[PDB]
Amino acid sequence: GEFGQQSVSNKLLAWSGVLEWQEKPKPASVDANTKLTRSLPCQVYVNHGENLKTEQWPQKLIMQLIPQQLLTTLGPLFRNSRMVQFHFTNKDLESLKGLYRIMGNGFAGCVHFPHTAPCEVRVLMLLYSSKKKIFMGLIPYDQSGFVNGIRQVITNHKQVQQQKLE
Repeated sequence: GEFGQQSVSNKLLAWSGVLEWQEKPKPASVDANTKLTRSLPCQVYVNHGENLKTEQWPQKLIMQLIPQQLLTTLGPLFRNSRMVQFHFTNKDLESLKGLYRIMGNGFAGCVHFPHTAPCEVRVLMLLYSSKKKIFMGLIPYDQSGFVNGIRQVITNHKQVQQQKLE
């Protein structure tokens, strides 16, 4: 009965991109209305045996840091998702540590594939591994459902709908 081994052992580089995001308004400029845009180049690994259709994947993605439990609240729709491992390189040290700071604070990140080529994958979710101290992203198998679902959630938050918040 030999079947059921997760082929995450041998990791294949299938794509590399950079996440560009809004940094926290830390004293450096006007701060208030200034979008400090920092970015970390990531190399993304997949599992062996399969392949990822990364010819639909750009090398710059807009990543939005959002509360981890907000994702937990969305949950079931992305129960089955493929784990893509995001290995970052040293570029913005402030932002690297602050990304580490922010995820550790209780964050995940919305990886948005620009509305120009949202071919299959339109939004992807970044999370932090507490054990591997690296970042991992998940490609939900309900891609459009994730996007609309997360958008309604973000709208629910910004419109001020008092629905689940400690």
